[PDB]
Amino acid sequence: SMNGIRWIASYPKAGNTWLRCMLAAYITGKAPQTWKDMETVSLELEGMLHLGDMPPTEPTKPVLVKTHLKADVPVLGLYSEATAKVLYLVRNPRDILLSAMRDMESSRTFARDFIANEGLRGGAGLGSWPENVRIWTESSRDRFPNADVLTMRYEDLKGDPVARFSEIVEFLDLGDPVDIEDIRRAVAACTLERMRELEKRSQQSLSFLGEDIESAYQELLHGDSEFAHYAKQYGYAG
Amino acid sequence: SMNGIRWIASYPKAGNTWLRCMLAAYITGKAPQTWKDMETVSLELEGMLHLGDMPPTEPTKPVLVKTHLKADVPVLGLYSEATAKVLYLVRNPRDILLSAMRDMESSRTFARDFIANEGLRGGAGLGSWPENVRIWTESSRDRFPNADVLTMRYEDLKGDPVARFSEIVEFLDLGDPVDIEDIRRAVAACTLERMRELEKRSQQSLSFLGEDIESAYQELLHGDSEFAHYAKQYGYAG
Repeated sequence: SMNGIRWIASYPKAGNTWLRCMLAAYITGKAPQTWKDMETVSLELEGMLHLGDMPPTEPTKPVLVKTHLKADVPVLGLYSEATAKVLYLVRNPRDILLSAMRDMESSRTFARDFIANEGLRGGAGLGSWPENVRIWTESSRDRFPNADVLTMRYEDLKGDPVARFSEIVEFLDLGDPVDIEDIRRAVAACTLERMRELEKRSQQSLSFLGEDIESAYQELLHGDSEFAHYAKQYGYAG
Repeated sequence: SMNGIRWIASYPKAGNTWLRCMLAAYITGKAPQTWKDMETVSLELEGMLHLGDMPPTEPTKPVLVKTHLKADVPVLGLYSEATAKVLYLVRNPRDILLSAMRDMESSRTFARDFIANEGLRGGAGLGSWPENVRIWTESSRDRFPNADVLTMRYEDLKGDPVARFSEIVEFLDLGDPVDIEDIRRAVAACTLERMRELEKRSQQSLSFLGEDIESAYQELLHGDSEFAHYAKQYGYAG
């Protein structure tokens, strides 16, 4: 559709933020200097809800909302009809794990938790990694019957940002035709250093944790679990 | 009404929890041992929303929900028709301030913040103290046109728990007639020590901060501010 909700959905640390920076820069025309800047272009569902706020259930315009919640949580139900687009980002779960921790004893325990849970524990509306990936990539067209769905790997976005981001922008159908030079500008606006300034201005293998831990991950990764199923599917496992 | 939402609303630390313990014990028949126990009897709106969950917009039974959000936040709007009762607890703002901090430099700054904000900063859907008190005690019958409203001081509940809590239980209209002996049991189930075990098992004047700070509070308290208006109204000021 043209009017309606665009979900930028993903498991935490799956590239969501970086994308929100690029979307902010592409649309506003200027590179975000703080997080507030990004809020101009896209909302955080969890943030809104934290304040008893929520996105428009009947939107007169395109609306970009980020969330990490599973698509089946009761709140998302409210937007069954109003949702026009679903963008889902996937990232290598290992990279999510490492990312989340950022004191060996402290980390290992965390790492252990992650492996035992196949993800993060917010909590239950977040689901495990495979849970979140499955629901969004497979059940979205059910939960949002007016929506087009697009799934992308963080890694792929990262390897060809101009190509992939233009695809994303095009998919989102924001009303104007995509201009590639804007795309490049937007990619450049959210460089690693830039993302670093954002953090600042707003304030491998698992071997180091121990081979015992790498081992445990590898078992999960190649085992018979749902986690192992979706990892393999997105080229994160053998 | 009989079916529908019962809000247990208040500013944070205004007695809400203690009441939820008594309600849990009155209803289940046993003293809560953890917080999960209380969730049996009453829900936390913020908690649910945190998980993308939410209370029933069309409830087939009486439903007790706690919240600290202002009654006018967009999310509460969803329950305009379904709300049957509003219980609002008020507490002495000074006691809320002290309560919230629980390292002089650390506290003073906090205290200062509080005074400058007339309350807490979650954030904006929480509103300042006077904001929260005003909206709930005055605008409730507007926002929930099928609801009866009852406001009570934490202090009064504390001074005559059996009398006040029976009033509360009666007001809530949970379906069964109030039995006083149950009331006493429920009060006894949530003694100070008991409340202490709950914390554990689940894991004055502002002079000490400095006379400069007490002074600042006193100015707020007797000044011309909304804060000062509602304080005076509930007997917390001169």
